Amino acid sequence: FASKQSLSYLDGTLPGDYGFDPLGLMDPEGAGGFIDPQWLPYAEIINGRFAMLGAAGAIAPEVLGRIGLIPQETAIPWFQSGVIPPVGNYSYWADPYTLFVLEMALMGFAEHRRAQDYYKPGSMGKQYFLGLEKFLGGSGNPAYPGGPIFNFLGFGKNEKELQELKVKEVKNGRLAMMAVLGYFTQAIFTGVGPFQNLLDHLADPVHNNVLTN
Amino acid sequence: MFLISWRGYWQELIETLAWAHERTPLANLVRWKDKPVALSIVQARLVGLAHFSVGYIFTYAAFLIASTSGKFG
Amino acid sequence: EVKIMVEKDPVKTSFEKWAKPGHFSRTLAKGPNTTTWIWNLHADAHDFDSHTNDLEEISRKVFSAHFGQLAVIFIWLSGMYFHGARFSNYEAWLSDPTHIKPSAQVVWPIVGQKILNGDVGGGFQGIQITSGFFQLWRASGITSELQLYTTAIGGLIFAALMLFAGWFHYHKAAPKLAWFQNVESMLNHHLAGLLGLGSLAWAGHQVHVSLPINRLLDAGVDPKEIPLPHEFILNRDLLAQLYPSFSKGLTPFFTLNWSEYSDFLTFRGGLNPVTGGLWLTDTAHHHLAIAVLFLVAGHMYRTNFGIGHSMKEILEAHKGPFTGEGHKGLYEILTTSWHAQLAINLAMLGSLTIIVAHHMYAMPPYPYLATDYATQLSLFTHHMWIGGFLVVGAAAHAAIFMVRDYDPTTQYNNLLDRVLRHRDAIISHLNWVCIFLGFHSFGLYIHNDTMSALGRPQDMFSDTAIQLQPVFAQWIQNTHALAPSLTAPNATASTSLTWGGGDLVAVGGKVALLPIPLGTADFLVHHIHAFTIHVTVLILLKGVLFARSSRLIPDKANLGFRFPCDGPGRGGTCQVSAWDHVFLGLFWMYNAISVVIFHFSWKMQSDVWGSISDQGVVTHITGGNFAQSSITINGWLRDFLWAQASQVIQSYGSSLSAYGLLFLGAHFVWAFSLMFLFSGRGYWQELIESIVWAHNKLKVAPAIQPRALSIVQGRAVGVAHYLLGGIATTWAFFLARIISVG
Amino acid sequence: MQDVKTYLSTAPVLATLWFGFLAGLLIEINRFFPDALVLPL
Amino acid sequence: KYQVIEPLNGDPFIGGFETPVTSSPLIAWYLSNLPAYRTAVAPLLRGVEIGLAHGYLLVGPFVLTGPLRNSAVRGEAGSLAAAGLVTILTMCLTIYGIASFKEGEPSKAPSLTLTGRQKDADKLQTAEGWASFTGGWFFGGLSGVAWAYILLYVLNLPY
Amino acid sequence: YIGSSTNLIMVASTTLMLFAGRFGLAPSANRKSTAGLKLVDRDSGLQTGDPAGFTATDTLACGALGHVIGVGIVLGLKA
Ligand code: CLA
Ligand code: CLA
Ligand SMILES: CC1=C(/C=C/C(C)=C/C=C/C(C)=C/C=C/C=C(C)/C=C/C=C(C)/C=C/C2=C(C)CCCC2(C)C)C(C)(C)CCC1
Ligand code: SF4
Repeated sequence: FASKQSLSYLDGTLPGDYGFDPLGLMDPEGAGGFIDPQWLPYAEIINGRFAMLGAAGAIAPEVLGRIGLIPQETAIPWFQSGVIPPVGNYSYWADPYTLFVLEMALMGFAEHRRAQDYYKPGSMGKQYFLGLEKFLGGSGNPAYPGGPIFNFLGFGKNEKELQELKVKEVKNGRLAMMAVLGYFTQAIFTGVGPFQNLLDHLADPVHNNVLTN
Repeated sequence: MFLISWRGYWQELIETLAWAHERTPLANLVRWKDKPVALSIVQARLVGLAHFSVGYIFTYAAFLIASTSGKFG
Repeated sequence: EVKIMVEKDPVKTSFEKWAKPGHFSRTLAKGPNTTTWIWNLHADAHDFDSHTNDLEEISRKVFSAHFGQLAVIFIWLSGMYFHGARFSNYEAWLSDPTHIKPSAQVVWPIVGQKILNGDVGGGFQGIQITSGFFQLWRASGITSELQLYTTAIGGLIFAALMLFAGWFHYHKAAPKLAWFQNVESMLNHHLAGLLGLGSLAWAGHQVHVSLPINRLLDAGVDPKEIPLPHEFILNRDLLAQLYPSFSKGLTPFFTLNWSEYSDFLTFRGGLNPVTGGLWLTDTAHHHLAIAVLFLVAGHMYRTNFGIGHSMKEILEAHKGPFTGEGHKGLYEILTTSWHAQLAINLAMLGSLTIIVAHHMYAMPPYPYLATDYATQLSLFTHHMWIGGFLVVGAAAHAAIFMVRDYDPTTQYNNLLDRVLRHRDAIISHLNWVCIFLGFHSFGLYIHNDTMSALGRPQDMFSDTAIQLQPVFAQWIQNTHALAPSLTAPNATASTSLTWGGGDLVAVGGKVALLPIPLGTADFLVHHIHAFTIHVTVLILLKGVLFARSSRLIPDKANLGFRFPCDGPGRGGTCQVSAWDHVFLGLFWMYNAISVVIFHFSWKMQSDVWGSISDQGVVTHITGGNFAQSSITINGWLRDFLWAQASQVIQSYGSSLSAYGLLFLGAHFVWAFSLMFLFSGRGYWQELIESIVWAHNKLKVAPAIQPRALSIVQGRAVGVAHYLLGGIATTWAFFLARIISVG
Repeated sequence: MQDVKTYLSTAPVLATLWFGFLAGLLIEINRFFPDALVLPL
Repeated sequence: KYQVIEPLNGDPFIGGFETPVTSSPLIAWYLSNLPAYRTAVAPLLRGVEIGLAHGYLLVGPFVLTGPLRNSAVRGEAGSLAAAGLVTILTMCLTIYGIASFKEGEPSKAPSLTLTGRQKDADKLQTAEGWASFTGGWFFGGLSGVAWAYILLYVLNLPY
Repeated sequence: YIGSSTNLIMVASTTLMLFAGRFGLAPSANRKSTAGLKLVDRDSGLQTGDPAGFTATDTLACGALGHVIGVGIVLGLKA
């Protein structure tokens, strides 16, 4: 509840309203462009979602290959697999560039619909989507689409537990953002995956912490 | 000099030169009779044309005499 | 306090204001009755503070115009890089930089101009460039045309980006006046962010890629066998082969034991003995120091985080006895007027350009730069002209501010008021010192000319007759020559070779630099420089001070900044505004800079450059005839103009033909300027009537009545043509001389 | 689209389009019929 | 010492200032005690003093740097040139006195002091006053040139 | 290395310089200076946790200044 004063906009409403803004990037006085108070929470939400989805996959191969489950194709470093050619790359069933354009073609559909639901809330439920026209209407906030598909189990029924789930999600997203930043950084001063860094820190911290390079 | 720059600059210069002459000791015992003013407009054009013409005549008379008489054809 | 301020979508982007040509100003938005509408349209097309009156729209327009200018500069840079990539003999130049003339432009064969593609070497045919881009790319570590192509594309991207921003911040998200006024945070971010982080990033690039590649280029290896600039990033061992200090990792920097970085972070004067340029191991250290300097200097001014200075308590605190109420009321001047900022910025940027032009020739920072004489002369002349233009612009904008932004109801703060209240003294003393300098500088030349004409050279002011040795410059030279032993114990050598100390350095024949002597011929020309600079300051300062009122016209500020004259009365009041003082000062700036560049050209060709042979014998280009022949105007006529002008005139039928053509073209333009500079509007307006008569006689009378150019546009056209002709003549002469004989 | 045509109907734009087309024409003629001093007709 | 700049005589509507250069005790004393500003003394004596000073100082730039500065007539040519300059200046002073002064006008000189005391104007701004000034200046200049030459190129004590 | 003199100055300088954001000493966020070095403003806006004096910004400034001084002293003990 500290490290800043709740000036005029961080009253306590949003999930994770710890009243932290020493610069004033949500201040509603000058809000046009991309830093209005309606785009910043959404951006934090989905950046945290992607960080939560990436900070697990960055370690998953390296930690699974230690259990001997996966064959020896799991690159112990998260970066020796395609994503950066010059430091090592793995050969998949296609060129990394045709994989890239296929990924962009599959993601354009996934992202333009979401953008149109943000800019036009009720839309994306009117135009006949090819094949099974699915009910993907903008059921409320553009960051919580609800729906019978984006909520398989309906976890969260009324306001209390739903708000608790939301604040848990934003906190885990911030943690995962910091985790992937740590991945990126300590992949440079060490030269090896993060799980190996944790193991070598568990070995002996007196001679293996950050103050050794 | 007399054809490009015009009077309103030189008069505003003389007006402070006269001040500087008046407000100095040991040199305000002397005194001008005719008030110093900048040359007139047509007078400036005339002086400029006279300079242009004298220079034009002289720098070519000198050249035509030196380049020829120095070789005599 | 300090925050982001934006007004969402203040102007709808459309084409409506685009179809109506005159739209910004309502006085000429109606339509072109006469033909003096087409002219003033372009005249006040950029007069943002004249169309409207609120500082907010003016500031937004200024911002977007800056973005457009940046986009144009990015297009220019990407074009230069693409030309260096596609139509340049760069790779061939890299294999032999001492026998291959740079060239990055080719000409289509259409009408016989094919001969402009001269034989520059390396199997190439094209115009020989003098921009110095090849040396810059060699110093950057660029070693392949590919590495150019990419960056070209890069530039293009930024161009588009800039354009986008330029649109965005005017049409979608434009700030409001209260945002631009935060000068404290603006200076904080330009010091710490733009200059500090920029210098740090360039020091990083240097220390990582530019040092090993250039060192391997100095060791004589093929530019194709040199590893790529990333093999030194992902292999600290391949880089430590040259500078083994890298083997110690990033530990010395963090334990303050970084005195072991003396391999690549050096402090050594002089030039590299094989490239004739500075040590890149020295420029890396320089940039590393400058970066932290600007970074710690970017924390001075107060933001919304409690600490820091405020540039209003700093100003008011300086208020002495002699100077009234001190610097009070100047923070209100430089945050509510765009002109009082443009004046200071233009003055400082022009002076800085002059400093750059003086430093670069004396301490060549790029490899094989001091060897190529054409590049080293063009980089001096161009920058000198740029600075000379910028200072006059500063004067003009200070005059504009004084004319239509100054007001006394708040300027009772006796600093600007006090200097305004003794202008009749300031200008009088400046006039006296200008006269004194003019006499005691030019009369000496006239004395020398008359004596050498009267067969009595013993009465001249030469170095054999009565001497005028500049003792202070000689003492400064001798002091800097001994600095690395007493006043700079860690620097291995003096900062430059132009100081009397040191010795000569060769780059394979032609000489790079050597100690420069200073005799009477230098005393005279330095005093002439001082005199011309003083006269220019006289004109510009007189205009600026008398921009508001004078004894002749007490209400000149009502007339405005730009107006021809207040009648033929009071004897005559032609050319009485500040615009006319800028018009008059442009010519003296031209005179001064032309004298400076002539000085530099002759002195360098006479006492610096040349081609040394074995056993040490060095013969300069002209033969050291500057100390003796530059003391008389006749010497500047024959030994400099007549002698050195013998290359351009007879360049017909050669690869240097365009210079010979542009010589006469610029002469024609200069002489054409005199028609506008000497004549007046009335004669031409009358003559036009007798042509309109012939037109009416045949029913071809235009509806836009042909009026003649205004009294101010005539002067503008005259000075523009004059400057173009003069500078282009000197351009052609200098290039056609130095390309052939250098 | 109408205002775009009006803008393209301005004096500088029509001038530069006309002069560029004429320059292209003359340049092509001189690249195909070079060194013409006397009319061979 | 608070604020050293002041308008002339405390009147803001005159063209100048009382800066430390113009108005100051030492400067006002040094400037009042000069012969051209001593009012009551007869013009002839002031002219004699001024001519003496000027003719004595003028021998320098004529002898050291002349056309005959490298001959046995080194000092004599410079002294003659100085005498020529002082007689030319005497002629200019004479024609100025004729053109600027009448033989009936009382005085063009100021009459008041710095505090408005009704003093008497300087007799130098009369026609006969300027004539006496010119004669005394002629004599003083000739005598000063002669004395300078005597001290330099007849006796000891080089410089 | 923690026991060496090279590290003994960077800690001392940073602590002594940090003894101004809490106790009335060298200027910080909540205390401004004056042309006479009066050190009497006692006005700001910033949320801290303790009674008064030390905030979240002035700590960084005190640390940076102490680090500049400590680096200067460590590199000045080379002559
Ligand atoms: C930072 C640089 C800078 C900036 C932003 C400005 C900005 C401005 N200046 Mg300014 N100025 C500058 C530098 C700058 N100037 C310099 C360096 C000088 C000294 C020469 C001047 C001298 C100057 C004067 C004398 C005047 C201005 C005026 C103005 C204002 C209107 C300008 C306008 O509409 O021009 C529109 C632009 C044109 C009409 C273009 C004219 C074409 C030029 C002269 C020829 C270019 C030749 C080219 C290089 C090559 C020729 C060959 C090729 C064409 C074939 C505007 C605020 C005017 C004003 O009233 O201010 C309020 C005004 O009267 N300026
Ligand atoms: C070659 C041409 C030329 C010359 C000689 C001058 C000379 C001068 N200009 Mg100038 N000017 C010119 C062209 C020229 N201008 C042009 C083309 C322009 C248009 C842009 C201007 C615009 C301009 C401006 C805007 C200003 C000047 C100023 C000045 C004066 C500067 C003071 C000085 O140095 O005195 C030195 C004088 C000389 C070196 C002249 C030669 C004197 C000789 C050596 C002495 C002869 C000995 C003896 C007297 C001869 C007696 C003869 C008798 C026996 C018959 C000076 C009189 C400035 C001014 O008024 O400042 C006072 C000023 O503000 N001019
Ligand atoms: C009371 C308290 C406490 C204690 C305290 C402490 C412990 C603190 C810490 C803090 C600190 C201890 C701080 C520090 C800081 C630091 C800083 C902030 C740094 C900075 C840096 C910089 C700035 C750098 C830069 C540089 C470089 C890089 C090089 C060159 C030079 C220089 C140096 C400039 C605790 C928390 C426990 C708890 C609560 C209460
Ligand atoms: S310029 Fe126009 S105004 Fe000034 S004098 Fe000549 S005519 Fe009269």
